[PDB]
Amino acid sequence: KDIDTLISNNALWSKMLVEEDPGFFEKLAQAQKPRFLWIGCSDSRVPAERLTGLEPGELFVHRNVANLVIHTDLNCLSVVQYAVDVLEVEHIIICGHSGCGGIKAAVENPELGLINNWLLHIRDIWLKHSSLLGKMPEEQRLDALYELNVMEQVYNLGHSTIMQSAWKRGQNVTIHGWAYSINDGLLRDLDVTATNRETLENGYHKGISALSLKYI
Amino acid sequence: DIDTLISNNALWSKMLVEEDPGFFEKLAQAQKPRFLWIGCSDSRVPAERLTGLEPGELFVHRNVANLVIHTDLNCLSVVQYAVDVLEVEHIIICGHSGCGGIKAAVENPELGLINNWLLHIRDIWLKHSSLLGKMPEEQRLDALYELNVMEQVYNLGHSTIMQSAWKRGQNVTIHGWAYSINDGLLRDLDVTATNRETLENGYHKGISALSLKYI
Amino acid sequence: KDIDTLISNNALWSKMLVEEDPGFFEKLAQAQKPRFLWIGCSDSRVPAERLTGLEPGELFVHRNVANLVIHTDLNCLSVVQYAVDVLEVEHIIICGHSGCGGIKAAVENPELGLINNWLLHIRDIWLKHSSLLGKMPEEQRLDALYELNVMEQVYNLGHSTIMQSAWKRGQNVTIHGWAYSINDGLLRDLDVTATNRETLENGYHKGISALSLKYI
Amino acid sequence: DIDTLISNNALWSKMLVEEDPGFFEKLAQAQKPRFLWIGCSDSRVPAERLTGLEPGELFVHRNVANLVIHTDLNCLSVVQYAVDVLEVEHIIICGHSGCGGIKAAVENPELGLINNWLLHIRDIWLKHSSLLGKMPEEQRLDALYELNVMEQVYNLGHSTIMQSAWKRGQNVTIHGWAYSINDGLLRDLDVTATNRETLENGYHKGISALSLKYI
Ligand SMILES: [Zn+2]
Ligand SMILES: [Zn+2]
Ligand SMILES: [Zn+2]
Ligand SMILES: [Zn+2]
Repeated sequence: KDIDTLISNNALWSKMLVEEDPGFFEKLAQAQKPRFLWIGCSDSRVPAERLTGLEPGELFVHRNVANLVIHTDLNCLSVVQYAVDVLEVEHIIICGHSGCGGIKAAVENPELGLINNWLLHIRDIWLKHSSLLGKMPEEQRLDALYELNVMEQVYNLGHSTIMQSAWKRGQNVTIHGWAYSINDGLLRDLDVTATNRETLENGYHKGISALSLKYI
Repeated sequence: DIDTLISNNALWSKMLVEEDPGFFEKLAQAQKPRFLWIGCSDSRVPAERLTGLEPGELFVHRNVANLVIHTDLNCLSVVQYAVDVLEVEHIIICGHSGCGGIKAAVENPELGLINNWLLHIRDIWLKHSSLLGKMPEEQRLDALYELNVMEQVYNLGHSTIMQSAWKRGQNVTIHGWAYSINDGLLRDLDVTATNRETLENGYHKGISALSLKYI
Repeated sequence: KDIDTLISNNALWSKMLVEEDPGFFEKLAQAQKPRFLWIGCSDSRVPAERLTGLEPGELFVHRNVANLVIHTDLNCLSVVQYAVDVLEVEHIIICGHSGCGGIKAAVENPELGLINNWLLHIRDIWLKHSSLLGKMPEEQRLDALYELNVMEQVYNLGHSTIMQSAWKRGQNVTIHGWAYSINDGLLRDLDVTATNRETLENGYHKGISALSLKYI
Repeated sequence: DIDTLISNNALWSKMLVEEDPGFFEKLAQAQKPRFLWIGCSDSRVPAERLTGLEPGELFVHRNVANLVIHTDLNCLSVVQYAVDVLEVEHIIICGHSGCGGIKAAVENPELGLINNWLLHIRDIWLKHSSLLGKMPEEQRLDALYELNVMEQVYNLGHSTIMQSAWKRGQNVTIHGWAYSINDGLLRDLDVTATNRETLENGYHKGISALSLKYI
């Protein structure tokens, strides 16, 4: 597949869409603001729209390597603040996936260059959960790590000034930590769902405990 | 609601597992993406539907108004991994009409934290003030989102990642595309670059072509 | 000079200070919050305390390569937000200096590595003022660039959400753009001094015009 | 006021120009710094007075609570320029008692933007919760600022810049120091590292020594 094919594919896709339903492009402008923010991995193994059946227009999306919410990453924080304060999304979903190159590189630590600094935030998670990871078979640790990573990023998201303020003011925002295996594309709820500070803390410990009981 | 998403996913997964189990086997079999797509978080039309590309062919970054800020380590980490590790052959920066970030940069409401990110668009707006003044006021927001794409391509080409890749003769082409939400038709802004010569010549070619389109 | 000498110097400096004036360390804790934020270069050719005669405790300091205030640099923005909203500094001084390695590297563009990305923000200034720079002798351009850089960083600082909010709420905060030549250590006011949005804009154009008239 | 600073500077400059004009000539003559100092924006005692180092010997970075965040490109750019370009021989991370950033991380007032930066200290606080629980509550803030320094040294050693410099055999020593504002005496936290072995062994040595000091 070359660039000339993409431009041609696009021309055909739009022409077939305009002739069958000319209203499709009209409606989208009229369609309400997105209700969901999706924070996922740049790998985008299965697009969020196909995973969830959500329409374009219902989702606002951020993608970065290994779907991180770093405390001081102004790129992700700016997407989150615009989504929560301006679009007033009702749900934020952080979704991780199995076979993630970023997760694998964080553990294997090849000398990849610049990206290694970003991946040190995953190495932090690997260290935080070293006791839990040591209780389970070595061949399961990478799978547990991508799920632990999601739960930690939800925990970071909930602790951000954006979410603390939104929740303290009683805004309706639910944050979710989901994951899927590439072997089935089935979304699994990691049970860290939070609607306020209480459910953020309770949900975080509930999700870690459930993962611990699943692998040990 | 959230139960509907889980319901849609369950039925979608079971349907694919039953009709073509090889689909997920083919997914598990690693075939590196050849394209990096840098687009807007608005994601008005997903990149896969716009281009007809299969998900395994794309590596994606999305941020507000599809910026490539010189010092944004989130985007730079995606670009460095894509170029040096995945060895993508193409990087496409795609902008779109009716972008909330572009509109907020011009209108300047007091939105909060996001206003700092949007000051990088205000920088571009000031840069092209003379060009924008030569066209009707009602056309300026449309010109601005296209000018924004071209400036982000220019930043991408100037990054250490792209300068190093081109100096070592790696095959990487960077593109600046845009689409109107009125038709979803991709338009090449003609800033396409494969090296330092085409980066500079392409940038001025794209600005001149936009100027001739609107003036 | 080795590390063992620094530890020994420190032991002697403190002992001579404690025996002569034991109250020195007591007073500092009691001393009021700093009234000034100094944003300067990591080169720190002449320390801010010696340049201004300010005491330790009167200054809150940030230093980075070429004294930048990037719109999206959360390190500098976090220092500024804490200084303005928490310490309630009355003055913010951005100070540049001649013979700055970062400024020179931005123009000469050696392949230095990671730092080149940070320096592209200086290359942006060089491009913005290309017409002005082209009107003056080539040997003067690097000197004009470090002063233009200061004025642009003041302009960025004033446009940040932190300063816009502080000023809109009537908080007393003055921002200054200063520079000194290493040949005399004399602070020069670049005349971009701003106490509100009006003086930010008027001051910026006043400083650029004055620099233009100085070099052309 | 501001006029006093300009007045102090004028008299200081004229005084040096008259008494020793060679001072500024020696300043203009480039002699690269051998030390990078990463300290807190509080700058309670300037690094030059604490150590007796001359300004030309130091390259300085200051941020709230002297952090080395894995993905902070401001600090990473200072470190990369210092290590690869200036080829500093020593990097000193210095923390201090009574740090406003450390106190705010624990007390968690709703300060605004800065709270996000401080979550990196809250990460460290949680990491050492068991150790902190073994000492009196009134000692915990003092232990925390020292633990913070050691963790930032650990981050610095793990950065691509330091891993690359040590792998190529460059002579760079990283230090974790702290001083109490009660005496200004520099204390070596004993996490000193020159390579990957001493980084790991030094980190555990420093934590164990702090544990034995407070428990
Ligand atoms: Zn991934
Ligand atoms: Zn957009
Ligand atoms: Zn400098
Ligand atoms: Zn401090």
